[PDB]
Amino acid sequence: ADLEDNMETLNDNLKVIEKADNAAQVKDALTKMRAAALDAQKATPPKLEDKSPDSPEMKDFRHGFDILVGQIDDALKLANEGKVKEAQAAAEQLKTTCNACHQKYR
Amino acid sequence: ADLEDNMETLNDNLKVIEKADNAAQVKDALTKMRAAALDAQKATPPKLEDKSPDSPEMKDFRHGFDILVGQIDDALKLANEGKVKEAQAAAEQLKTTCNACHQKYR
Ligand code: HEC
Ligand code: HEC
Ligand SMILES: [Zn+2]
Ligand SMILES: [Zn+2]
Ligand SMILES: [Zn+2]
Ligand SMILES: [Zn+2]
Ligand SMILES: [Zn+2]
Ligand SMILES: [Zn+2]
Ligand SMILES: [Zn+2]
Repeated sequence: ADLEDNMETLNDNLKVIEKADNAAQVKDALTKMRAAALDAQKATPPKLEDKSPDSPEMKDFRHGFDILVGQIDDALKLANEGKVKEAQAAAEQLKTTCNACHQKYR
Repeated sequence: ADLEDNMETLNDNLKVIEKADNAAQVKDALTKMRAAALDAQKATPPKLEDKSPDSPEMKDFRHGFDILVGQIDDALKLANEGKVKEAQAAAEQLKTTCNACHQKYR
């Protein structure tokens, strides 16, 4: 689940509690709210994306995608020309980049 | 989409390109890979989670959930005693915390 999912879980269960019939129901809803709150707590909300400094490691991580996008663009130009086979070969070269990042950060 | 979703989109579309029928298909796959790469780029990968400082803003953001969990726990104790009505009233007080965070970070 992502932050958005967790908020949906919070909102849904709050409404359940408002319409709740008995203690068991309220307990069940509150328990799920607690877990969702703690999962949401670990996320970076969209409004604070790009507002924090990146570590050297985080900078290198993000740089891997700049490499990948450059290679995707190379393949994309071939696809737009209609060179199916050469676009498929260019895609295969992406795997080098995929693997390099994984080895460091997965 | 979170990082894990984006990687699934990358992996799926890479395989599509390998088995692709035509130029339009390869183009569609590559376009989605480019967007997924750029969406993934904004994430913090799990291996670098506990390795980065939180900004003052990020610290305050996370603190909001500690407040919420404390209030959920207050309501939960009432639910476990069987005080349905008082547990429902305690849940309503959560909304103050919900709203405060939203006003700052949503
Ligand atoms: C500490 C911060 C914080 C608290 C506490 C919090 N929220 Fe949110 N909530 C957010 C942020 C940030 C967003 C925007 C997320 C986004 O843009 O993807 C959000 C979005 C939402 C949304 C929009 C729809 C969705 O699925 O994302 C709803 C509904 C929501 N919150 C409900 C609640 C409810 C109900 C509570 C309390 C029981 C609550 N929130 C408590 C930070 C918080
Ligand atoms: C610059 C970094 C980086 C690049 C580039 C990258 N990956 Fe990943 N990939 C990751 C990380 C980090 C994870 C771990 C995700 C997690 O735990 O949330 C991951 C996870 C995955 C997974 C595991 C399943 C999933 O959905 O998370 C697959 C499959 C995957 N990547 C495929 C690819 C493919 C295919 C490419 C190239 C087209 C690629 N990756 C490029 C960093 C990268
Ligand atoms: Zn999660
Ligand atoms: Zn996920
Ligand atoms: Zn989801
Ligand atoms: Zn969702
Ligand atoms: Zn996304
Ligand atoms: Zn998803
Ligand atoms: Zn998935």
